[PDB]
Amino acid sequence: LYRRVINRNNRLKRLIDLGAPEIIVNNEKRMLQESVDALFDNGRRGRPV
Amino acid sequence: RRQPVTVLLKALGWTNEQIVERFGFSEIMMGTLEKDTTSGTDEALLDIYRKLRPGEPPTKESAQTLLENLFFK
Amino acid sequence: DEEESEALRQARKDAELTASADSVRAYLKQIGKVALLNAEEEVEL
Amino acid sequence: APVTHIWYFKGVPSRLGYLLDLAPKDLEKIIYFAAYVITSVDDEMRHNELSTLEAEMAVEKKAVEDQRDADLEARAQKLEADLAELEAEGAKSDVRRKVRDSGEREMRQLRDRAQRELDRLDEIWNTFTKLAPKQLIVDEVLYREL
Repeated sequence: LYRRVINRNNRLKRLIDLGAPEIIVNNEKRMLQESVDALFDNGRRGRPV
Repeated sequence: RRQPVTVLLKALGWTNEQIVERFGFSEIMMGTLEKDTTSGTDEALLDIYRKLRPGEPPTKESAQTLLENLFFK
Repeated sequence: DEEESEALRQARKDAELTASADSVRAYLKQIGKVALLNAEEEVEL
Repeated sequence: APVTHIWYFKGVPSRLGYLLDLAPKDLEKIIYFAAYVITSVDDEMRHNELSTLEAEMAVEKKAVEDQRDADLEARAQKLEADLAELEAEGAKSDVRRKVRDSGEREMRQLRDRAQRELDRLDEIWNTFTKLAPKQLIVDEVLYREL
């Protein structure tokens, strides 16, 4: 789980760096939120990882 | 979510005469039919599509083919 | 009675403001706003 | 990007929901980038410059009205022009009926599109004047307009 978080947290840092369109940045932020949520409590909100 | 079966019958291609002809034995059927606000097959189809698939916008062909692939394919 | 009707318009409007809890559905439903480009507008862009 | 701890977000009850008084269904959309939320509104600035915005909105409404009237006039002129070459020939009512129906439908569409635009403009104005913090805007187009 941790690994996934880091991966996503890295990708966001790239997308913001090169100025990606707001849609992609928002999607990445949502993915990071979901990854952290599943790390703390898997399967609480959505389908478990 | 639950809804009266009369809308399902209408969407399947039944006008508001065959229901009375066939289900004339019971009284709860007539209560449901009278209480049903929807009128016409097209009206029921739109509601069924909205409820079952609220995400994407309703369309005509998709609504018509909705129940067909759901059970009869 | 299934075109430019106040009933259909309400349904179409409501269908757009849906939560779409599923993340994959949320993204796919969002990328459908922009229409596909033809050959010439690509060159122009 | 900051993230919210899942425990306090939704835990039956939602601690954030009770703290801020946003329903969990509404709070869910904010966190997962589904609808905008207003963080602050400048009431003092709005009051000092409210009438000017009213005038700037009224001018746009009048422009829309004038455009709709011009479009109606042009389409009516076209309608009267298409009855000259189709009435010289002694055809039946069907030849005349089609033009009448097309013109009537064109008038109805020209009127209702302008009515929809006016309704959208009124909605924008009403949303702006009532704008308050912690207000959820679910329509992206409306938020862009604001």
